[PDB]
Amino acid sequence: EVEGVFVRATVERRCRAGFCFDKEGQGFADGVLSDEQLEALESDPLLKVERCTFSG
Amino acid sequence: AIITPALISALKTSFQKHFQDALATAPSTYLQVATVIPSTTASNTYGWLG
Amino acid sequence: VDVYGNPIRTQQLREPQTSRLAGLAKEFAQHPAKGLTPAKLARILVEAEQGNLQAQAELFMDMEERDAHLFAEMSKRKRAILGLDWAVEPPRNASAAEKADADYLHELLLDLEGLEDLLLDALDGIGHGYSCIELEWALQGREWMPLAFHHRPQSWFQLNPEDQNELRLRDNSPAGEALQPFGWIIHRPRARSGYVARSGLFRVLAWPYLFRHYATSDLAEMLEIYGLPIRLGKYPPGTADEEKATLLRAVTGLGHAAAGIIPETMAIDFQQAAQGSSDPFLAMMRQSEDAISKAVLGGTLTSTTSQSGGGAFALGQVHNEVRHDLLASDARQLAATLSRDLLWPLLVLNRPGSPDVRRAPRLVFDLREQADITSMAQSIPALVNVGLEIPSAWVYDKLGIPQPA
Amino acid sequence: VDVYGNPIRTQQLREPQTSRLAGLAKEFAQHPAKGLTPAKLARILVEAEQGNLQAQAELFMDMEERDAHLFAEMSKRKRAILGLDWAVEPPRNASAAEKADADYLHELLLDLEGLEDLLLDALDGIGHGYSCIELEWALQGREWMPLAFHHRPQSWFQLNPEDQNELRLRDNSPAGEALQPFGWIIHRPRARSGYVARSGLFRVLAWPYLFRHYATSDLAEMLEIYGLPIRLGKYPPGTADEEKATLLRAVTGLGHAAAGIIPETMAIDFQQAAQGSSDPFLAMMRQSEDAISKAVLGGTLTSTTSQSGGGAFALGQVHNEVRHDLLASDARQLAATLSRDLLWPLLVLNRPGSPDVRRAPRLVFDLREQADITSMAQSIPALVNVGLEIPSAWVYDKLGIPQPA
Repeated sequence: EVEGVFVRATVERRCRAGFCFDKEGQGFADGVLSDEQLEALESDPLLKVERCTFSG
Repeated sequence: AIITPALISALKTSFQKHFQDALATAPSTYLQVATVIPSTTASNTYGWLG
Repeated sequence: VDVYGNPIRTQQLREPQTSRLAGLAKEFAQHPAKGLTPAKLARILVEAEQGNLQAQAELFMDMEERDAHLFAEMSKRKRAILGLDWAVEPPRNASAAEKADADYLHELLLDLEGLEDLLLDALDGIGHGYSCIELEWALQGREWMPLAFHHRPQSWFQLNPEDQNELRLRDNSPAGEALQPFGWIIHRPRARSGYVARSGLFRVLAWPYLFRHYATSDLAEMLEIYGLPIRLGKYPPGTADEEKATLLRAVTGLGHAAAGIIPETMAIDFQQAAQGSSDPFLAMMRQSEDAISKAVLGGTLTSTTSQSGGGAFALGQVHNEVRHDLLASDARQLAATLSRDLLWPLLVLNRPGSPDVRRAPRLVFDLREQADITSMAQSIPALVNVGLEIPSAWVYDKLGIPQPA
Repeated sequence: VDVYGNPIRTQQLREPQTSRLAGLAKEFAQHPAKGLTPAKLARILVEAEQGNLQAQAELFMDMEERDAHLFAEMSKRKRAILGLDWAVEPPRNASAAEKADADYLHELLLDLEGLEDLLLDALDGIGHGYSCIELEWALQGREWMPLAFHHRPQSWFQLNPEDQNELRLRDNSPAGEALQPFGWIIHRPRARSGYVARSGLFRVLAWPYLFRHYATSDLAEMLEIYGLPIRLGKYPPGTADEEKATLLRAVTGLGHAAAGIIPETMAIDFQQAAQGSSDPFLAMMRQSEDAISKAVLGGTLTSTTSQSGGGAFALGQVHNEVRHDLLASDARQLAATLSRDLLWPLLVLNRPGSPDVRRAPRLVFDLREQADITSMAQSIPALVNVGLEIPSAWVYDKLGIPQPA
């Protein structure tokens, strides 16, 4: 099981091309790959964040 | 959150030295079946005439 | 039986409890103070909290041996007690039989050799938190006698897994072995309220000791480096290995050697070696020593010394606050331990009947403080001429002069 | 028999135990203090803990010899005891026969030459942790006499493999040799609770001694380097070996020589030699000396000196705290050792019967402290006029004046 999910329509910093804008991607508290890119992508939320059990 | 709790395992973990020496030998038994014969030589010999 | 009510059997008194544990007598201390770091000290203390007192006891012994200031303070504190006169007194409003029992016990203690050594061994519990002295019981006919007192190292014991205040011998089993009744004199002075593991004074004194040790070692290293400067030689391309070795030896010996010559193509640069002072190290050592003095003997006479100044009331000023309190506390605790452990077996073995425990005689240390004879001798005549009937017993007791016989 | 109950046979008293060990008398000390490092000292102490007391004893002897401050402190401490008057007293409420035995023993000790040397030799155990003095027994008819007292080096003994508190002679065997009864006076003062190996004061004092030694040696080296600066000469390519040697000699002698001339193509650079102060070294020496003073004689009069200031109570102020305690402890321990080892053989050989051990006479040192005669002489008349019946025995005893005969 993976612990870590953000499902409150919450905002996170995801960078597409030359800018970082609101979007929900990985949104997990565990990492095995893309750690250096995840840091920029996984900036903790701006707004209310609540976690669930995807169990994927 | 934290980027890599993977590497921070060494610092977090503590020690519980409760399994150290948590064992002992079986209770002494030669006393019941054997008798002590203190000696100070290299080869003790016993003699009986029957 | 004993004071705690546990049944007493005279069969087990013929041999010491530890006699059947010949393994203990062959052990050697592990010296855990060498190569000690703050993390190691914290682990040692935490493990001791959980029932592993061996490492803590060995560390405390090393700490006592390796620190001269701490050792001097502890020795002075213990010698303060060792020099006090003592007496055995009968219980409150005791009867003739009780008075005779107390007198016989007093005579027995007077003629019992090794009392001073017993007191010294018991006082080790002040720093170690607990001291155990094994008894040798012998019969000179019909009367039991303590043949000798044996002090067993604190490393020989542990904590009961089911009780954190009860000590047990190390017999290779998880639960150890319960202490034999009438076989030990356990002294456990209580400076702080808590469990036996946390009750030692060396637990408080450990950190200042480590601070002082680190400061002293660093100062010694810095004094070793002091003196000549570090000087580095430089050589150009095309210098062979033999020439490199010659340059290295020249640089190595250049500090001792006043003069030397090198080719203009080479270079030697004299860099600072260690520039500073002993002020930080000495400040740390003084802080630690003051902390140790305050913790052991109080911050009125040792660390913040009371300074000179005589007078009739100078004795009281120096003693009553701090020194008298500590002396009385230690003496009273030691007397209670002795009355519990040594007096009671003698009373219940060497005399007939079953006297009630509440009426047992109690050992008392002489805590009388020298009173100014001259001032009070001036004072009495006025009071007696006024009309006050002061009892003579109070005078004789307070002055130290004995009543006429 | 002896106090410990071991059987006593008068056959073995004709010859010393070590007479059949002629190898010991031909040995020479190895001087382990020379070239001593902290690692070497730690190894020496640890090995001593395990029964190798030879190296520890030799190191202690070297330490005593090579440190003037430590030697002065120890000599002062021992001379304090050597100057005390002593007497032999009969046991509690002794009978006429016991009083006669005590009187005869007192007369024998008075007329026994070499008592002061015996006390001095015994007091070595304070620092070494144990002192052994061999006895020479002779018969002047029907009465045994101690012919002489021989002090044997601590390097001649070891620890029993089966007992860490029992000493044995070095007879080339793993287990050594047990000490002959009535053949030795073993003095083992107990400053700290523990085994015999760890009981010496020099074990506490070793580290400050090493710190002071290192500081003094480093200061001496730095004083040697001080003075002229190191100056380095440089020469251009094409300088022959003879010219190189001439330049080297010129540089070597340039410091002493005020003036010199060199070609413009050469160069001499004067570099700093040793720039600093004696402050760190002296700070370390003072710290070590203060530690030694506190450990040996207490931190109230020697290290943190009590300063001047007279008065009637000045004697008490200087003595009672620290000095009196240490004096009383040392005197009592020495008296106990003597009463155990020397008085008992004399009583059980030179007199008939088998007196009980508990009733043996005890040697007592005179620890009486000078009391202010004037103040107390002022005080008595008021008290006696009031009505108090003070016994004259207390007065005569406390003042030092003897009772009329």
